[PDB]
This record gives sequence, structure tokens and C-alpha cells, in this order.
Amino acid sequence: SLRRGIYHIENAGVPSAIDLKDGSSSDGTPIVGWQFTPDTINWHQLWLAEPIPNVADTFTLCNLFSGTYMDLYNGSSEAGTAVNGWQGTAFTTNPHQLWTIKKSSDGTSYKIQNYGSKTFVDLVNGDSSDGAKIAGWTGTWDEGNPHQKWYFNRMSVSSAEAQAAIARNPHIHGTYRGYILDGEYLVLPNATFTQIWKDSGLPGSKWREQIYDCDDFAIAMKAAVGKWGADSWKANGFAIFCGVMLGVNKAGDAAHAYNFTLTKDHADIVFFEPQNGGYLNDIGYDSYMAFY
Amino acid sequence: SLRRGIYHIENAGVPSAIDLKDGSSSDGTPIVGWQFTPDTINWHQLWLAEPIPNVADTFTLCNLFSGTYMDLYNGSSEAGTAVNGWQGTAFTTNPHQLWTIKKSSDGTSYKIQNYGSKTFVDLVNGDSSDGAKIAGWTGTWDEGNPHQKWYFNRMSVSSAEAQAAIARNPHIHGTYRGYILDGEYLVLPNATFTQIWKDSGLPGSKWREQIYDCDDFAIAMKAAVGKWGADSWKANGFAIFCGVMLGVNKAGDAAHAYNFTLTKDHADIVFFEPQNGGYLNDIGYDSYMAFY
Ligand SMILES: C[C@@H]1O[C@@H](O[C@@H]2[C@@H](O[C@H]3O[C@H](CO)[C@H](O)[C@H](O)[C@H]3O)[C@@H](O)[C@@H](CO)O[C@H]2O)[C@@H](O)[C@H](O)[C@@H]1O
Ligand SMILES: C[C@@H]1O[C@@H](O[C@@H]2[C@@H](O[C@H]3O[C@H](CO)[C@H](O)[C@H](O)[C@H]3O)[C@@H](O)[C@@H](CO)O[C@H]2O)[C@@H](O)[C@H](O)[C@@H]1O
Ligand SMILES: OC[C@H]1O[C@H](O[C@@H]2[C@@H](O)[C@@H](O)O[C@H](CO)[C@@H]2O)[C@H](O)[C@@H](O)[C@H]1O
Ligand SMILES: OC[C@H]1O[C@H](O[C@@H]2[C@@H](O)[C@@H](O)O[C@H](CO)[C@@H]2O)[C@H](O)[C@@H](O)[C@H]1O
Ligand SMILES: OC[C@H]1O[C@H](O[C@@H]2[C@@H](O)[C@@H](O)O[C@H](CO)[C@@H]2O)[C@H](O)[C@@H](O)[C@H]1O
Ligand SMILES: OC[C@H]1O[C@H](O[C@@H]2[C@@H](O)[C@@H](O)O[C@H](CO)[C@@H]2O)[C@H](O)[C@@H](O)[C@H]1O
Ligand SMILES: [Ca+2]
Ligand SMILES: [Ca+2]
Ligand SMILES: [Ca+2]
Ligand SMILES: [Ca+2]
Ligand SMILES: [Cl-]
Ligand SMILES: [Cl-]
Ligand SMILES: [Cl-]
Ligand SMILES: [Cl-]
Repeated sequence: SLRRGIYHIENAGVPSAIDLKDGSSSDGTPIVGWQFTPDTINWHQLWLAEPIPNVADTFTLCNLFSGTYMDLYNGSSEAGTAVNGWQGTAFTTNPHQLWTIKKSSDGTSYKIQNYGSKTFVDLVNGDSSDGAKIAGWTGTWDEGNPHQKWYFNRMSVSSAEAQAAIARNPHIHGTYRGYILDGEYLVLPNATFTQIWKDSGLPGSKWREQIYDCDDFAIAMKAAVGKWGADSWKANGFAIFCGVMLGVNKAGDAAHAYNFTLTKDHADIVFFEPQNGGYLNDIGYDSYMAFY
Repeated sequence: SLRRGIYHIENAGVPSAIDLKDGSSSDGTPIVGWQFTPDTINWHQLWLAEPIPNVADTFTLCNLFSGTYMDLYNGSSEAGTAVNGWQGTAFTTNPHQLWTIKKSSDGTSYKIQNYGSKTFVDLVNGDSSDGAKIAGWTGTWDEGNPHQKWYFNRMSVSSAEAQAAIARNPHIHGTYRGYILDGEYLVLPNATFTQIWKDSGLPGSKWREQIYDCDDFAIAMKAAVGKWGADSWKANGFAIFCGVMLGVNKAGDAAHAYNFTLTKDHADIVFFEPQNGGYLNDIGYDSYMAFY
């Protein structure tokens, strides 16, 4: 079962992602195949998959940027029927916006079936060009046809996953306590994490004893990532990953406040120094408290 | 012994405060008597008293706004010698900027003696007018003369004091843990706390599930108060009081994130709801974690 989360959905035959054209929130905006850049935010190509209660392997798919939903036009089972962005809600009963998502016969990619029509999401002709039509099409669950197979590249972590990555880290103090604030988090490439840091004004901030010292830099970075998230995305039901940590050095006589993010494989944390933009596997401190 | 801290220093004969004229950072800016408004930030009238190591009852006095120091002009013991703001440092050995501060014979107000000259800070003639000269003057430790007596009205809390106020509160969960970030904090009137909230843009922020929910409002308020502190005051060695709390309701099935401040008498906390600007003695939650 596909987990609740944010996905970049990539065709299995050609390197085209499921893209809501121009990120537009208009009803009837085409969903199309489009090329992508790895290790970036692909602004029109992120999809929040929300499981429907008691309806096995079935989801709404909400574009993270537009807040509108993947919609099979009038629910038609006719092959070639347009797939578009359309207004909706996370737990809608409109079958046009409900999608059963299960592993394909290659066991890695998925097929995406409309719950009402029983047709599948199809990159028409396998066309690799930017703006290629995606449509609902006749098919089967087991066939090999790559036009209807899709890698769900997971871009978020659950809170349990984030906690797991922290608990793997060797620089955690014995007295550590962690405070979880949300449920599901977009993990940022470092290029983006750094951009938010730059755009916050923190690179220009001077360290000043107590009035703007390490704890202020760290809390300000976290607030800047929270503001970026709300100002950047129209969908709801997720947060952006940026932690704050307090830590103590090995001698026990100095403490520090700093940020952390997650590795690209989502398995480990990496520390960020908000006073200079540096990423570190070892910041010189063991964390006694985190919130994220 | 006067404690390290921030003080509003008020003459004992007439309701004039020790005021650095126009808040100016220029060397030789006059320090004068001036009227004040209670329960406000008196922008030119706050003084950070820093104890000198191993020199009993002796301090520098740093104006919070200008970052310059109370200075007896050329250290002269002549009565009438100007007291002005002047560049310096917190632990200076320049006796012009060193002040022995001890209780007067009324046991409540203090006298302020220059360490080099042995003369006292004097509101000349007891003049109550705005801009009245303050000078160094001959005197004694024990006399009653109100021209040389000063109420040190304490405007900050230590971290121990803040912790004490939290521990007095009845809405603290059994599992509570508190994380202290700084050492000495300016306590804000609510009028100012509210102003910072308004100026942060938070009153216009919409609640959104996970992406801008209670935890984001609370962290954003705290960051806005930290930015205000640095952008507002030139002195260093103190912070501004604004806490974040996470709490749980009595049924144990809902949690919330919010802010808190201190009462005017510095003895108790008051909760602030950053989603609507309200102050509450009981927010409906018991705090399991705080940072401040
Ligand atoms: C927000 C916008 O994003 C980029 O343009 C999108 C575009 O993005 C994809 O394709 C480009 C090449 O055209 C790169 O591979 C990106 O890595 C992709 O994410 C598509 O999403 C189309 C169609 O919806 O819309 C464009 O706006 C970027 O090129 C823009 O400068 C801008 O940052
Ligand atoms: C920053 C500035 O503050 C106020 O003017 C100060 C003034 O403030 C004191 O006296 C006024 C009346 O003149 C009120 O009692 C205030 O409550 C006091 O804090 C003095 O500090 C003088 C001399 O240094 O400078 C003025 O700038 C206020 O009146 C201004 O509007 C402004 O907010
Ligand atoms: O058009 C507004 C509606 O949009 C969604 O439903 C429609 C559906 O009623 C039908 O017109 O088909 C279109 C295209 O397939 C949409 O699925 C919402 O689910 C409705 O609540 C309503 O907003
Ligand atoms: O047209 C019927 C078939 O449709 C699906 O496959 C085709 C594929 O063979 C190629 O013609 O391209 C189109 C559009 O891209 C479809 O992917 C089913 O997968 C086949 O089983 C059959 O129904
Ligand atoms: O003028 C710059 C200096 O200011 C302070 O000391 C002077 C002192 O040397 C003498 O000129 O008297 C004036 C007025 O009383 C000041 O106290 C600093 O302490 C010096 O470091 C220097 O900056
Ligand atoms: O002038 C000598 C006295 O100075 C101090 O008192 C005077 C006070 O009597 C009145 O004259 O006003 C001036 C300026 O405000 C001084 O406060 C000492 O307190 C006296 O003991 C005596 O030295
Ligand atoms: Ca939350
Ligand atoms: Ca601080
Ligand atoms: Ca600190
Ligand atoms: Ca949140
Ligand atoms: Cl096949
Ligand atoms: Cl096939
Ligand atoms: Cl007397
Ligand atoms: Cl007297």
C-alpha cells in the first residue's frame, strides 16, 4: 500500500513527470508529461496522496502548488479522456477524483486507476515531449505497458520516519528529548533549504550576546521555513521539514542552538549552522532537545 | 546588593526618571530628569546594570537603547559635574563609568556613587521639569536628601525568576520540561507584546492544517519578538521575554501550541493565543514543554 505522502510521479518508460500545466489552479488545467531536474523542488510536479477511509488502496491526489485535484474529465471510461486539475477536497466522494494506486507487475512502479471508470493514467504514446497528453485509457493491472506505469518517488517523511533518522544519529545526548509538531513533512533539497536561509536575511544578522545569539538564529530559520511553506503551497495537510536542536559539547561546559534537515535518502539527519549556512555531519555538540 | 538587570530609575522626591536625552548615542549626550508613562516601554530611560567582578556593589550602567554608558565628565569630584552618555564597555576599568549603587537610609531607594570621584548622582534642585540637569554632587550615604535618592524599578527577570513564575502556575502538566535559552529578560507590557504581534503580520495569517497551524503561529510570534529585540536596542547582554508552550487538554486527546508572557509584578505567567491576540489566565491546556 502506497503510504500517505507527497510524491513526484515519474513515467517508467521515459523520464517525464506528472505535471499540472503552469501550476494553474483553474478547473480543467491539463495534466501533462514534463521533464524534471533531480534534487530540486519541481514546482508543478508534487502530489499529496491522501488515503480514503475504508476504501482499500484509493486516494485523492492533490497538486501541492495549486491545491487542485487530479480529475478524470466527467469520469468517462473512453480511452483518451482528459486528466486535469480540478477543484475538490481531500476526502471527496466524487469518483472523478478518486484513484486506486497499486504496484504494477514490475513490483516497483505503480498503476493509477480511476475508481469510477476503472481506466488507467496513461502517458499517451509514451511521448517524452514536454506537454504530452496524459489521459485515462483502457488497460489491465498486470500488463507491462510502460505508458501506464509510474514511479512514486517519495518526497516527504512521516513524523515516525523523521524520529527514526534522528535516533540513528550518533550525536544525540543521553538526556535527549524530541518534540513533534506535525505529521508529514516535505523534505527539502539543501539548495532550497539554503535559499530560504538567504531569503530570511539571516546571512546579514550579527551575533550579539543574548539579544541575537545562537538560539535566535535557529528559531528564526525555523520560522522562515514555516513562512515559506505557507506562502509557497496552496495544498494543506503537510508541513516543511526544518528542526531546531539544543546541544552540549563533549566537555559538558558549552551549549549551542542550531538547525537540522534530512539526507536525500531520508534515512539520516544533517546539521545546519544558521549563523553561516554550513551543513555538517558533526556540529561539535550532542543534542539534548529538538523540536520539528 | 542590586541584582544584575534592567532598571527604570526614578527620583525619590519627584516622578522624574533618569533619561539619556533623545536616546542619542553621541558621546557627551546629557543625562537628564524626564517624566514617564507606567506600563509602557520608556525608550530612553532603561539601564542595564552589569556587576563588576570582585568590586563590591559596583556596576556599569548601559542605556538599553543607545548602548552607551553613564559617564561622569572627566571624573571630576566638583559638584555640578555633568553626567552624560559615553562610549564604553560592560566591564571597563574607566572609573568615570563605574558606579557603586547601595540602599539609601530609607532602605528602599538607592544612592548612586561614582567609584572614582565618590560623588553622587543628583537631580539638581529636585527640579521636576523635563530635561533637568543631572550632575555628580557632594553627599553622604546616610542623608535624607531626595535629590540623590533613586528607585531602581526592575524591568527584567533572570532565567531563575522566569522558571519560578512558571512553577507557580497551576496549568503545568506532570511531564513538563522547560528549556532555558538566555539569562536575563526584558519583560514587556502587554501593550507592547500585542504591538509586536500586530507588526509581525500574524493577525492576518489563516490557520491551515499542518502547513500553518498552531505550532507555526507560536514559533512565528517568538521569532518576531526576537527580531524586535535586536532591531530595537543597541545594548547587548539581555534577551526579550516571550515563551513558547506545547500543552494537552484535560481529556488527554488534543494538544495545542501557544505563547506566554509574565505579569507586571513578574511573579506569574499569562498565556497568549497567537491566532487571535488574546491573553488568558487559563488557555484550556496544561503545558508539557516550554522554551523561552
Ligand atoms: C516555477 C517554474 O518552474 C520551472 O518551469 C516550470 C516547468 O518546470 C519543469 O520543467 C523545467 C523545464 O521546462 C525543468 O525541467 C524543471 O526542473 C521542471 O520542474 C514545468 O513545470 C512547466 C509546465 O507546468 O511550467 C514551468 O513553469 C522553471 O523552468 C521556471 O523558471 C520557474 O522556476
Ligand atoms: C521614542 C519616543 O519616546 C517618547 O518621547 C521621548 C521621551 O519619552 C518620555 O517622555 C514622554 C513625554 O515627553 C513620555 O512621558 C514618555 O512615556 C517618556 O518615555 C523622552 O525620553 C525624550 C527625552 O529623551 O525623548 C523623546 O523622544 C514619545 O513621546 C515619542 O513619541 C517616541 O515614541
Ligand atoms: O465544477 C465544480 C465541481 O467540481 C468537482 O466536480 C466536477 C463534477 O461535478 C463534474 O462536473 O465533473 C467535473 C470534471 O470531471 C468535476 O469532477 C467537485 O468535486 C465539485 O464539488 C464541484 O466543485
Ligand atoms: O488501445 C488499447 C490498448 O491500450 C493500452 O495500451 C495502449 C498502447 O498499446 C499504445 O497503443 O498506446 C496507448 C496510449 O498510450 C495505450 O497505452 C492497454 O494497455 C492495452 O492493454 C490495450 O487496452
Ligand atoms: O572618548 C573616547 C573614550 O571614551 C571613554 O573614556 C573617556 C575618558 O578617556 C575621558 O576622555 O573622559 C571621557 C568623559 O568622562 C570618557 O570617560 C572610554 O572609556 C574610552 O575607552 C574611549 O572610548
Ligand atoms: O551643596 C552641598 C550639599 O549638597 C548636597 O545637597 C544639595 C541640596 O542641599 C540642594 O542644595 O540641592 C543640591 C543640588 O540638587 C544638592 O542636592 C549634599 O546632599 C549635602 O550633604 C551638601 O553636601
Ligand atoms: Ca501541528
Ligand atoms: Ca537569545
Ligand atoms: Ca542564549
Ligand atoms: Ca505546523
Ligand atoms: Cl504485458
Ligand atoms: Cl503491455
Ligand atoms: Cl538627612
Ligand atoms: Cl539631607
